[PDB]
Amino acid sequence: XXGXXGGC
Repeated sequence: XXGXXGGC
């Protein structure tokens, strides 16, 4: 997941 493919 990771915030929608890049986020945090």
